[PDB]
Amino acid sequence: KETAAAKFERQHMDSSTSAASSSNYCNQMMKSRNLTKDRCKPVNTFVHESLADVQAVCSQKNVACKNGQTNCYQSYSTMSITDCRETGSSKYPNCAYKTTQANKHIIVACEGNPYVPVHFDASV
Ligand SMILES: [Cl-]
Ligand SMILES: [Cl-]
Ligand SMILES: [Cl-]
Ligand code: NA
Repeated sequence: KETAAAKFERQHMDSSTSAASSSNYCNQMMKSRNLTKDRCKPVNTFVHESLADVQAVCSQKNVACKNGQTNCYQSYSTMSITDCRETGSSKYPNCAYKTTQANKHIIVACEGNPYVPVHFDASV
């Protein structure tokens, strides 16, 4: 049974690459992180920075989350991210994703001790 912090890592961290360099990145990564197992997760973002740099966002700019909670933080700097979004022709079990690489600020919700990211709110 996964902790919230571990689930964030599995769903959103890809430090091994600096950026998505292929249109098939999302297809491969959504599968290998087990996000297509029982359903196609419709949207997911991967962050290509070190785990320490992402954890550090919990000490950056405190902002409201989309749901109105106040434990969200926006990174001071932009970060390399990949947005993965199901295509209109995607349907389980043959999940298919569009890969969009960008450099944006990330907004995460933080919780716990240590205070670490548990939810990916948005990128700007
Ligand atoms: Cl897993
Ligand atoms: Cl996401
Ligand atoms: Cl402030
Ligand atoms: Na946790």
